[PDB]
Amino acid sequence: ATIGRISTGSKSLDKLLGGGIETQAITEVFGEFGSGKTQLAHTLAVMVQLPPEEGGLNGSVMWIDTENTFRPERIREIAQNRGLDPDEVLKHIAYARAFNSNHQMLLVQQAEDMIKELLNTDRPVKLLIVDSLTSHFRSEYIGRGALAERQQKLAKHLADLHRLANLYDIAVFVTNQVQILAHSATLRVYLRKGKGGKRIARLIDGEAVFSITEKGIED
Ligand SMILES: c1ccc2[nH]ncc2c1
Repeated sequence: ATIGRISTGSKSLDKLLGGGIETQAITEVFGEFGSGKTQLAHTLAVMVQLPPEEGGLNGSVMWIDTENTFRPERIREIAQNRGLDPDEVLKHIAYARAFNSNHQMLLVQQAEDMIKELLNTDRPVKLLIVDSLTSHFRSEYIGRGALAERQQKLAKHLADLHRLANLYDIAVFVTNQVQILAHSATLRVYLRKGKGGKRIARLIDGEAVFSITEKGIED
């Protein structure tokens, strides 16, 4: 299958990304607390539901939340302010809270069932969010010996996510709170606060600038 692209809501960020976030890929955003990672996730969960000529994929969403940071009313606000029905947009987000890293890993395997179910509907899953990818791993795997163990478990989790992205033509979008370790996302985006309330994004391994607004994010 040909890759699809999802607009982030920001023309600046879309250009940095080569045209939006890609299906058949894991895009990791990383940065300090407050850098806007979860706001971008909320915005993408709306944008993907737009038709293709508007920057979406007519897609549904699966969201794995490890920090209780998903806000249904933020989805509804972004949707309404972009001209979409807030309740229809929210309904197309399947939502699960991951209680620990082992549950998080099972939830990714479990997501395949709904992905298959929806694959030939008019709104197949096109975006899978894990927010936060790393928080449970960081809390659970700590101290001498934990680097190798945590990295190996994360590698398996990321392999599972890569398979879903690649097999079912889904964009996987993950967040990581930061600030030497290896990473296996296909693309890593460093996010930080800038002047005037702006957020600045840089590809890791130019910079885009955007604001967090009632439309989610925009230039
Ligand atoms: C991941 C995210 C949301 C979900 N809803 N049901 C299963 C599942 C897995």
